[PDB]
Amino acid sequence: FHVEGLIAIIVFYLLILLVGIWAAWRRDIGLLVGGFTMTATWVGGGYINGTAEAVYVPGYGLAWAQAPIGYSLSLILGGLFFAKPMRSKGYVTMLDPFQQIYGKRMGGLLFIPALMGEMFWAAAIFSALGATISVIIDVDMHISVIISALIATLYTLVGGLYTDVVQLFCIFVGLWISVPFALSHPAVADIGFTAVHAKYQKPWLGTVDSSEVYSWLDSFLLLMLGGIPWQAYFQRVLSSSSATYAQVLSFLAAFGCLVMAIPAILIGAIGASTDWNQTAYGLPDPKTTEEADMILPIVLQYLCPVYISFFGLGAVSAAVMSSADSSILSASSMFARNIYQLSFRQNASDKEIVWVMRITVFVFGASATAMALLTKTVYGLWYLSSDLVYIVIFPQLLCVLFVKGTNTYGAVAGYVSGLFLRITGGEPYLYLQPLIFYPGYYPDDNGIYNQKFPFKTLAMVTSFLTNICISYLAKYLFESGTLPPKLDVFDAV
Ligand SMILES: *[C@@H]1O[C@H](CO)[C@@H](O[C@@H]2O[C@H](CO)[C@@H](O[C@@H]3O[C@H](CO)[C@@H](O)[C@H](O)[C@@H]3O)[C@H](O)[C@H]2NC(C)=O)[C@H](O)[C@H]1NC(C)=O
Ligand SMILES: C[N+](C)(C)CCO
Repeated sequence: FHVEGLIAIIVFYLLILLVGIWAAWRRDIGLLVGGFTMTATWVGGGYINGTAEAVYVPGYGLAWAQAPIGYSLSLILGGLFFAKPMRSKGYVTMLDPFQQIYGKRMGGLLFIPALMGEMFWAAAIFSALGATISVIIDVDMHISVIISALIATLYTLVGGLYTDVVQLFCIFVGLWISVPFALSHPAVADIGFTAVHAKYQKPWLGTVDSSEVYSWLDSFLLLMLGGIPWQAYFQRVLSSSSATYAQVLSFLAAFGCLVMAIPAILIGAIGASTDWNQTAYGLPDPKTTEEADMILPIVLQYLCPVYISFFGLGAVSAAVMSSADSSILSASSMFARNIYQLSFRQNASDKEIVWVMRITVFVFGASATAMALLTKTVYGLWYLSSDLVYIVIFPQLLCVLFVKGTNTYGAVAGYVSGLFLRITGGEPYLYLQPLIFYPGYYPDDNGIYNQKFPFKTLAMVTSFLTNICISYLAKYLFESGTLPPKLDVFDAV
């Protein structure tokens, strides 16, 4: 087990690194490579393992696999709406507009939650990589994720002293070659039948009841409008040369990620349609055994022959471990540059960049490892990433950019209001019992209250209206008498 798995992973990762450095070593297609790399930024660890877990779990089903359909629509909306009002004014990055208007220091306050979201995303990628490595070499869960994160961070440290194209071909081959003949054991039932009638378990095409349609709408408008303000997307859009180039790139990336989500949904459907008693996985199912994150690696390993399995599985592991470096490097470099050019100053010649980036990558590897080492989900961390980005970035990025009005006062007021209406609202994925108990609450199996009434969307709306109202009242009273203009720290007058 151990030796063959290590051989496969080492061989395939060495090959992909050689191919990448060779392509870097030395027309009518240019958009397609850009589309592939931009959809390579989203895919990797997030979709495949995450959406496999979302489909497989009895209770979620496909109807609650909110992410893969959420983020393609996120790209479409972001391109079609924000692609135009991002060129004429002139924006180096998405961090620049916040520092341009809200004095400059408030950018760090606004990008501590985006940093937290990217921490969550890195934790999801690390958990996916740990799951795949643990399945392929059969050593353990907690050790595997720590080792994988250590390798990823060490590779980040010296990896800077085109790859993304080969990375997606690795995923596309690895999955689509392993499930034209995977649903062929005497165990796997008809993928069409277990969608609507339930052989081994409750149907993988999950059902949403009329009582909790509001939760669906909220948790789907969350993903749609929280996948847009991410740093990687706006870093790729602004470097695009032509105006319509950004729109075309976003549309092709959305189509690519929709096509890429197909091989992973069927994997979850197979996993939910098997008979985990005639295979080699023993009597317990991966549902009454908290290993629902490994559904995709388990179906790839056990429901495929020896030679077909490890090719695709090693390809998937290599692709996700490749994406880990991009995640960590962005999450460290953006923080270092923005906030240590924000706070006072630091000598950027030979000290600031080197040691602050080094300490940042070390601490972020440690934090992502600790964050993904305890939460036994791979979809939950990803969802919470998009969640917090939605709550406390999208309203302010929408009011600063789309039309007009946002002062600094409204920024802090909306920040406080949104954070309050969430942290008092309740986070079921973590062990955070709510404190307001919005009408329609139903207790969960664990013992953690979750709410049917929407409070993420309510938090977004409250933050936006708080920003607008506070800023316009500031424009009302910028004169004397009512709060004389002497008080001025961050100015709107
Ligand atoms: C998969 O599950 C099936 C049952 O759904 C298992 O098949 C049955 O397993 C039992 C226990 O090993 C075999 O012994 C039988 O036990 C009952 C208990 O009262 C006894 O009354 C019978 O006289 C018999 O001794 C049983 O023969 C077997 N049935 C068949 C048709 O093979 C099976 O072991 C599970 N695992 C697989 C298929 O890998
Ligand atoms: C929505 N995110 C950008 C956080 C991940 C896409 O997989």
